[PDB]
Amino acid sequence: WKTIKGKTWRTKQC
Repeated sequence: WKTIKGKTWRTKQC
């Protein structure tokens, strides 16, 4: 997934 400002969220299926 994407990483910004040391935070997660999960958008797709890595």
